[PDB]
Amino acid sequence: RPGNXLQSRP
Amino acid sequence: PQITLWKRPLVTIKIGGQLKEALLDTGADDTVIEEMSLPGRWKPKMIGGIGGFIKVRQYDQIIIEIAGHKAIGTVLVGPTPVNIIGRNLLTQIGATLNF
Amino acid sequence: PQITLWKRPLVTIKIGGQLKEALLDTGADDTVIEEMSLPGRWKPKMIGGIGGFIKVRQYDQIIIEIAGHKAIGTVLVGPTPVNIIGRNLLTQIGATLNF
Repeated sequence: RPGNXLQSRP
Repeated sequence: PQITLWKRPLVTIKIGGQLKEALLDTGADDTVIEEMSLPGRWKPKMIGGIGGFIKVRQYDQIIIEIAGHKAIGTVLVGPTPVNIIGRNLLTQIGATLNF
Repeated sequence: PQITLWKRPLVTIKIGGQLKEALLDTGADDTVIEEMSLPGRWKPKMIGGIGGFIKVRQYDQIIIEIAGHKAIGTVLVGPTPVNIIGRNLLTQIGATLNF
């Protein structure tokens, strides 16, 4: 089910 | 508006009588908000992304105002590190990606 | 083009001479690709998302095509569930959000 790709740098 | 992507596309939203900041996220199927109260029934859900899954509460037929544009749809509430506006509500305000 | 968000904004990319599918993601700072071989040295990065964190390899100055548009920039490689094109390369191709 993965479908929320928020991604943040360190 | 036209929003450039030099910085995170953060906007102000109104939801549940509250003002919050949220990220416009074309890579999200769903809208996910940090813990808050919302009216109506809910059911549990698992959603995934870059680091695995989190458990949320799904609320349906929630009205949101996103940068001044009203929309209604499902809102998930749970331990998201960032409030995210996903495609289920981005469509409703007429948002597109252009290049 | 103008890409609407009723479906996932998936495009074809070219990296290493190979075509791959990736998600145009305004909610991503960076570009993250599933495991593959890239040339040169790499540096470590810990990135975060909805479910926590993953460790990835950072490669710089990588030649990549995104929906036919040429870019050269930083690509992260690791256990991402899906290939993500983030703002570091969306800005190179001139992408904006519009509503």
